[PDB]
Amino acid sequence: MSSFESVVVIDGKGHLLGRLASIVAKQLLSGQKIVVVRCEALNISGEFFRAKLKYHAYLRKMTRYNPTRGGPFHFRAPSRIFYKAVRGMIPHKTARGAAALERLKVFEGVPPPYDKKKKMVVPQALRVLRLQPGRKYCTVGRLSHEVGWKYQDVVARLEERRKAKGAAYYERKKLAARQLSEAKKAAAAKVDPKVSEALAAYGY
Amino acid sequence: GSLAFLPRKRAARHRGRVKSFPKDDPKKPVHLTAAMGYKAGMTTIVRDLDRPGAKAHKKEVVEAVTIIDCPPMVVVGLVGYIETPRG
Amino acid sequence: AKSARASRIKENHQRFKKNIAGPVEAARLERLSAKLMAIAQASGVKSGKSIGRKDSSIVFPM
Amino acid sequence: PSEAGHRLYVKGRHLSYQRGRRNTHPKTSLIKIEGVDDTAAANFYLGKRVAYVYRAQKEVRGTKIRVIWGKITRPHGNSGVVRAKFTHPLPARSFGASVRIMLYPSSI
Amino acid sequence: MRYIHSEETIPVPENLKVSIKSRLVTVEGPRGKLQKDLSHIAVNFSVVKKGVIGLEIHHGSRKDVAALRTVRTIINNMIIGVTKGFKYKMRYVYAHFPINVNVEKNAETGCYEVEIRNFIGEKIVRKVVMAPGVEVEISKAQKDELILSGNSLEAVSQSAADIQQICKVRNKDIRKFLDGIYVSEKGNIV
Amino acid sequence: AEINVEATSWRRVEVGRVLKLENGSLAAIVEIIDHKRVLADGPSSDPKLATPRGIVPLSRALLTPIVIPKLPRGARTGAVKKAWEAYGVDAKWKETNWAKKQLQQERRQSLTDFDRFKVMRLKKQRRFEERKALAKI
Amino acid sequence: AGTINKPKKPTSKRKTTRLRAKISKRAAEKKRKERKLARKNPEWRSKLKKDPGIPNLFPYKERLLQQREEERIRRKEEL
Amino acid sequence: MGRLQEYQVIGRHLPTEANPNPALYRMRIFAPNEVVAKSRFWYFLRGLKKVKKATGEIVSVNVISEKHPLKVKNFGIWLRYDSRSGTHNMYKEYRETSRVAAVEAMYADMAARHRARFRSIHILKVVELEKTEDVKRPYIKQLVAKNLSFPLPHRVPKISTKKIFSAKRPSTFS
RNA sequence: AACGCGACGAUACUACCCGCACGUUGUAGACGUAUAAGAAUAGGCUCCGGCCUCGUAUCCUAGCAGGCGAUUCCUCCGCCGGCCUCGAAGUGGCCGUCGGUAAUUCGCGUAUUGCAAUUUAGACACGCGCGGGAUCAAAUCCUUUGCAGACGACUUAGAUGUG
Repeated sequence: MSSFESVVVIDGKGHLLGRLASIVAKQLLSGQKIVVVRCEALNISGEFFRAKLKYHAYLRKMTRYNPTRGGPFHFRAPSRIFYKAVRGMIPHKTARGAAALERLKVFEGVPPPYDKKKKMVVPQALRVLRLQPGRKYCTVGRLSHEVGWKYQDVVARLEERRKAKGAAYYERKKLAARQLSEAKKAAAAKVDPKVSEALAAYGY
Repeated sequence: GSLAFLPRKRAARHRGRVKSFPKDDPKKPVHLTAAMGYKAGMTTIVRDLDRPGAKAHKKEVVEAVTIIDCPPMVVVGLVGYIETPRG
Repeated sequence: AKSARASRIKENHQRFKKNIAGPVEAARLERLSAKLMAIAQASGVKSGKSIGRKDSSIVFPM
Repeated sequence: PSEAGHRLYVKGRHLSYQRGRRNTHPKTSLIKIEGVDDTAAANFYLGKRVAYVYRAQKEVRGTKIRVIWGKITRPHGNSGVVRAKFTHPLPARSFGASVRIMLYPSSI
Repeated sequence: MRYIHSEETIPVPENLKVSIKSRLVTVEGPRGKLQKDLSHIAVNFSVVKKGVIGLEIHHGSRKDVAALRTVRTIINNMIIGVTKGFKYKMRYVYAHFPINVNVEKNAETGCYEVEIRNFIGEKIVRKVVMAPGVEVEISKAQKDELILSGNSLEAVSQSAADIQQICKVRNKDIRKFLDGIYVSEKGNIV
Repeated sequence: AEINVEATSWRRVEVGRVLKLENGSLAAIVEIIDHKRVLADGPSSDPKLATPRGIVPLSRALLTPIVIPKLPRGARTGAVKKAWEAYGVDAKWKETNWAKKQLQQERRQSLTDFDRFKVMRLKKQRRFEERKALAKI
Repeated sequence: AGTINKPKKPTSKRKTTRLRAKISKRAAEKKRKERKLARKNPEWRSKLKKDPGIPNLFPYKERLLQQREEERIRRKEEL
Repeated sequence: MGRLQEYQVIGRHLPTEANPNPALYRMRIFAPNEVVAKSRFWYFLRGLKKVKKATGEIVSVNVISEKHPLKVKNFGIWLRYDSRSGTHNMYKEYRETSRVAAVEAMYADMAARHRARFRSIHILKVVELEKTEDVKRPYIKQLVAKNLSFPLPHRVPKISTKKIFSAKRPSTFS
């Protein structure tokens, strides 16, 4: 509904890379602060050897005299691949583009500051909503691991720990919801019939 | 030369760092990996060689050996590291 | 000549590692760790049992 | 303890000037109003007043907060973005900043 | 051409339990249990009769209904493996150098190991590790033959292929050097 | 031979299935044109649920859990009408959960400013009672 | 081939303007030569062409042929 | 293509002293408007007989529509289309509620499957199949299969395109 | 990475921490900047009754920019402590004191900013002050060394000593 927030956190799982990058870039240039998690869980349409071939051509592309300066720095992390897409989609060689890049943050996995915050999702880039069911797709985590990313296992272990903590949190949440439903029934008896009928007519 | 020892620069530190310890598993006994010493020189020796298959097998060979003064080291601390997505 | 990174050479090295050097280095490490052990053995909040807090950023300031 | 808000305006974001592929026209600005998504929702806000409230270093007559005033003129596109005309074109560094849309003059 | 409907049926014997989750299929029977995910194929599972499982597809293409055929055959293969088992009978032959085959089972990982020695007089020991759940024996019914049985047809056949591929000649004459381990018979345990 | 199967339970497009249109209306399928368009008719006496006979896309449609049992394929407006009041489609639509959600949305949208203030006050009273109940347990 | 592991130099799809023009002038020249050879045309051209006929999958082919026949006889007798 | 309705166009050669009361030809065509109707009428008569727009007049143009456009029909279309190799006959079928809708579908299908254009397609004869037995194509025939009912798997929900961010992951079941 | 990051040591002035007075001090841009399951999408959730197009949902939302007093309420906040918890770039729970508090009703005050004029009000940062606690350091030059060296640079030594 075109809502403005302090910062929107996007769970990158199940998202198509280019479409999520487009939406994120437009939001950054409009003035929204964004934080993207699970870039390793991001998806790319097509087949894995197509993505790997594209990345290997990218690796071919290299400066001749001195790779240390000026050369195309090939980043092997999924967060940095997503950042490369967003940077290519915004004018990074201007102060406004630099400002948008400073409103953008990206991570692998879900850091502990963001594990307790609400993770949003963009329908316009969801794989299950965009891709035809029979088509093939690949994951940026697999691509990064096969092109030289060194921290796939550590991220997997941290995600497993986070999900165990989330399971405990969800047990507590279920207990709280049961208590809330019970109290609402008990209290209903001890509420004025007029308040209830009035609220029902008003739609609450 | 080899393009594997480039950017042919002076060592940033005089001590020299390990840069890689052998990988660790809990099944082995507790032990230390590295140690320190000071190069004193080198000298000549004769070893009765037992290299089955060599022409110097069961023969005396003259070899050059380097000698390292190694006074006992003192433990003064303990550091603990954690694994992160950045290393 | 087989390269040093040949698969068959790697498999032969793996077998040699697993069937000779394994036991030899295991015995060596047992003795060395024995010597190391010889030299070595030669309220929660107010006690330290509960690990509490000692003394750029990842989040955007609000 | 009122513990409530005091907002009488709709939030908005100054996006850019009226522009083509190359040329830009600082006379008219583009405003994305919070919550509006189509031309009818924009038609509700045509004629409403809009203020750009920023801060400077020197206090002139009791404050450091300056304001640039203008009004919504006509809808832009089909996504609810509107055109706004101010007494002075907005500073350009403000591309991504907040604008307050006040409901006066009101016709309801 | 976007056929509206296509349906196929697997009959389940009276003595099996076929528990299918979203697209996970688990079959229990007297021989044991086998589990397989077919989440890569778009298919709707249902029950059409008392002992018949129907797999169905809607608004699909010819490739899709071909995938329906493949799924039916795979599930039937699982059912018949859990009922009657699966058995590959292999033979090792030689001209001058007897081939020595040793079968062992270790407690760790619960797998079988086949050690092959003196193939064409070679000094190398060839180790082949069977997949979990496949049992290999030197059976005393015929000479120079090896029985490789189990519940998963894929595992049984792949183990047989692994042995046959590990014992293959190099830089010799195919028409003159005729020794190796070959799959002689294929069928069911029961 | 026991088979435990739980894959899906869809609602089928079929002659007699009544479907909801974004105007909030209802229409029964009388003929299937293709896998994307059907011929439908809403003869409901309620002006809010009435739909003129015509072609409707299944993308614009949503399948409600109501099916008229045995109305013939290609039945004209009179037959669909008689089937509608014979089966009592309007009462079942009202009892469905979707209609309750739509009614709640309509009430909340038609609710005014003084009504909003009274809603807040009444919710605060009901919430005082709810918090008393929840504190005990 | 090992294209995935080691791709080669890409085949640029960025059209140059020197070639984008050569192809236009060559297309124009080919059209002119086609028209000139069609003018030359040392080969007979007839008036009536081979009508492929009515498809047999048309379910009313019999009725259309019957209408054609009856129209033929009617025209013949009237004229 | 576009919005079409049926047009009958009757036209004749201008009366002369030698040939008064001329032949008064007629045919039915599909056009967005009467202007295109008249233009293609004169085109087809120029192609067939020796009647031109200069020496001819449009006696009548009449909009004919569908008798029963609230009932579902099967239509057989016999047409000619010319590609780089030549002119080809095709018979296809369309399950629609009007002849204009059937011709809409025919032009769309020609464009999609054979890259044919409006001036490359000749519509020879469009018929309403009387009996179901007359359907020759398996797609419409499976649509006319008895007791037809099918589900709608994987329906992506229609989310407003300005709703950039959502809190719940959407479902594709209803 | 000389404009990537971490741990630890010692830090004289300065200001090193705290309380609170603010700043005619900065900000690519507060104004309720409120909202954590995981996982599938040819399935899922549950209180096991049932529910799932739909976040046009939930919480919160009233009072001189939010006064004073009373009837009535044990509800929601907050600060300190205690026990514990959170290490991926480190926080939250329970209990305890103390502080504020329309869930109902009422009285006394709002005026004059004159018919609109950002409703100067948030956060982080930095500075200048007060009164409380704490501490009394290093590097460079210089001489020297040759494990170094075009020159810088580097390895050393120089306070009482195994100099």
